[PDB]
Amino acid sequence: KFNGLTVLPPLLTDEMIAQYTSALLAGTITSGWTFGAGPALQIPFPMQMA
Amino acid sequence: KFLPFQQFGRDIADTTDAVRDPQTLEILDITPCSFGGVSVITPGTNTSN
Ligand SMILES: *[C@@H]1O[C@H](CO)[C@@H](O)[C@H](O)[C@H]1NC(C)=O
Ligand SMILES: *[C@@H]1O[C@H](CO)[C@@H](O)[C@H](O)[C@H]1NC(C)=O
Repeated sequence: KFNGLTVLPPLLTDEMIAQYTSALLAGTITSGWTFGAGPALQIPFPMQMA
Repeated sequence: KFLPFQQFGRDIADTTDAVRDPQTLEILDITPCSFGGVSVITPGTNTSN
């Protein structure tokens, strides 16, 4: 009850954090590890697991 | 109103849900006014004013 104190909203909302996580997930599923070291190179998932 | 010989409400620590002791008794809420700080967004003096 506003007793001289307040909370500030986080700069990134929950929706944007979820979007970041989903982007990381899609990158690590459809592009293996190379998407974190330059351009994202597609590769079939069984070959990535190999 | 809630009970005769005890009427001054307070929910957690300081809300004090009563004026002090109205002769009409009975209580609604407590929120006269409540406001916070300010901040200024500036792009830089050497860029604009
Ligand atoms: C006057 O006192 C009586 C108490 O029963 C009640 O009507 C009220 O609390 C007070 N004010 C008015 C306008 O009657
Ligand atoms: C502001 O911008 C101008 C033009 O880009 C630059 O010359 C100057 O060093 C900058 N800083 C200040 C404090 O003026």
